[PDB]
Amino acid sequence: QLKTPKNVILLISDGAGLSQISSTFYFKSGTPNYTQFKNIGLIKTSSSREDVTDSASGATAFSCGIKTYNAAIGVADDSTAVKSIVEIAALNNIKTGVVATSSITEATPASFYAHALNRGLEEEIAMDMTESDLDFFAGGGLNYFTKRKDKKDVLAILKGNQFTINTTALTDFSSIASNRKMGFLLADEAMPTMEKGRGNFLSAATDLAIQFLSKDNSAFFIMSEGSQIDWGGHANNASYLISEINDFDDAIGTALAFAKKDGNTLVIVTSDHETGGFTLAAKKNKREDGSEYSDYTEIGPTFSTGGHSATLIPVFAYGPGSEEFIGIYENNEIFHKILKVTKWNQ
Amino acid sequence: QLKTPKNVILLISDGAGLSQISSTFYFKSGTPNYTQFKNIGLIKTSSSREDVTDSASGATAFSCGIKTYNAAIGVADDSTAVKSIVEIAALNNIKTGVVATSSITEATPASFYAHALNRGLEEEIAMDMTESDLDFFAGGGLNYFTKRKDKKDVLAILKGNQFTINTTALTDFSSIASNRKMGFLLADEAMPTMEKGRGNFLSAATDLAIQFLSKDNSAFFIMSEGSQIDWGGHANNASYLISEINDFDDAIGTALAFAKKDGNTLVIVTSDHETGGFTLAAKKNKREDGSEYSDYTEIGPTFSTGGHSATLIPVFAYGPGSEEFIGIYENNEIFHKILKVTKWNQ
Ligand SMILES: [Mg+2]
Ligand SMILES: [Mg+2]
Ligand SMILES: [Mg+2]
Ligand SMILES: [Mg+2]
Ligand SMILES: [Zn+2]
Ligand SMILES: [Zn+2]
Ligand SMILES: [Zn+2]
Ligand SMILES: [Zn+2]
Repeated sequence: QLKTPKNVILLISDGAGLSQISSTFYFKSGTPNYTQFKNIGLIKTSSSREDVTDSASGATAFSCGIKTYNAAIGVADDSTAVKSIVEIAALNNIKTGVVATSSITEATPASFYAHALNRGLEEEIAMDMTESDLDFFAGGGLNYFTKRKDKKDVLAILKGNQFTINTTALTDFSSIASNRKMGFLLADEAMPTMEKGRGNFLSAATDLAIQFLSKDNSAFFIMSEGSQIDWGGHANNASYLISEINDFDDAIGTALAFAKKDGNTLVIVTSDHETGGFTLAAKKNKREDGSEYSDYTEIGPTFSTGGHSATLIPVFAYGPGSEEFIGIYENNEIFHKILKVTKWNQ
Repeated sequence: QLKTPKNVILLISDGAGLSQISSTFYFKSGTPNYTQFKNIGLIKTSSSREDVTDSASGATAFSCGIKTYNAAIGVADDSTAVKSIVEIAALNNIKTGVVATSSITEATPASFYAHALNRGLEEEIAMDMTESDLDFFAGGGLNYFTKRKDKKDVLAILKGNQFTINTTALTDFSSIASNRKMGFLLADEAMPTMEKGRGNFLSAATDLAIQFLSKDNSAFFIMSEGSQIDWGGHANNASYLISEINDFDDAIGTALAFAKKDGNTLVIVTSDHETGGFTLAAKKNKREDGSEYSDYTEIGPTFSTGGHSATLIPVFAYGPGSEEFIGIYENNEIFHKILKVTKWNQ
């Protein structure tokens, strides 16, 4: 008989397989926050139609608990809308928040608040934000609200729905405490990469979300995404991938610091799939003309594809109910397990 | 208390990272035996001197509980001999066995019965067999016992040590049940590959070991190795790798079927490290103009290196004490955790 968590924080590292996670044990200063986890599981990520998943179907597995087609956003294999964990949270009086380092309309965040036939429908997804039950969000994507092809002003619709919107910077908690709902759109498209000076946006915004959503003793659900780990993978760019996931691990530390002190919070860390076939290979040394040989003393990261892969993905869980997440299961069971441990009305 | 295993079976898949494990979920008929595990942990595999380990230091970490230099067999970083789990087991009146699909003198099994400064000293390692307390072994490597530089007949010496030796085939248990010690040397060098018709030697030999060592109600320790998964990795040969790890997963099923019925047996499955950067990438198609694009509906396994990599490696544990093996830790803690749960003393 497991404990029942009041709050849940789901952290998603997009495109991080176990090799990507492992990089933090060789390329980060200090010990990775990954090490705080005891309860570990594995998820199989295939979609309803494809052995190799995309971010949309992979994230909809988590948010809605079904296998669906690549590119689907909160819809079933037949394109019908399906009830999400955010919509369940709202109906159980749970405050909800979403954070990402991509545009907020990108596939991962979108899967938690919208329902669309295709991830490419980003202006539609932005409009869906206005009819969602989200109480908090932070990410990029200002363009999809204020520079649309349909020239509509969705910002104004957002505010007309009780959202306080900031497009300048993240503020402290006291700045927004009196607000009913809070949205941060801090970039036209994607937030800056770590290498271009994003700094600790992800941890800070996650921390902000926790404070805001736990106002007045309220239970909360947060999804925070380290979005750009995936983009380093596609680019086969090791320093990009590594800096992005180091930042993600920082965010884990933030969620865990709150959970350990709160004692009523379940923290789940996982990924939607792996990308690039990132590998912590031996550093390649030279010499005159044997030319190229392997030196096992050090690591020289390599890649084998420009796209995703179907490896199983690690799941990490800490807090009340975390035991439910061990063993091996389908990605969509994440949803059903969250629902199980929280005991929320379906 | 909960709980003390009487017996331990350690199954080592040489060179299998999570991606290699994952192939069993796409390329094997039926559900992988991997799915039987609930308790899962992760190990860091770096040696005492190298970020990227080899099979010798990697296995010595398991067998002797210390970090050591690449190529070391049952010796510490300063090259001094250290007590292995097989020796400790003997001291505690525990029967012992080693099974491998490579030569029985190869790095992995050797680290469990021999002590040598370098893994390449295989004729010395075969001779070390004569001074170990091993009760049972099965594998290849007949050459290292009978066609040696020193022209000695090591089988003669073993037979003096109460070994019965079979160089013809795996037999029924009734053929060996009255032997005091049993050794199978079923190939001159490595056992045949699955593709060349090795069949279920690995499962069969493990079953034989269990039945033989649990004679007279004795407790036992067994290490069985899926030795050739690694060679598949080095060769960047996908069918070779996958067929070898599917065989390994059959061995898992064999061990678990016994353990579940026995109720007093701890089964640990892990790997020494990953090799080849094996990746379950999307199938690559060619458009007669630009050629390469991805088809996410199917998998096309790819590789990115010819050597090992430093990814964290999954640990699976079932049975009494299995909870001790979760979380993230150094590879050499495998030794200490086994001792802790078995209460095998020094
Ligand atoms: Mg994403
Ligand atoms: Mg770079
Ligand atoms: Mg080996
Ligand atoms: Mg082949
Ligand atoms: Zn993704
Ligand atoms: Zn991607
Ligand atoms: Zn190895
Ligand atoms: Zn190797």
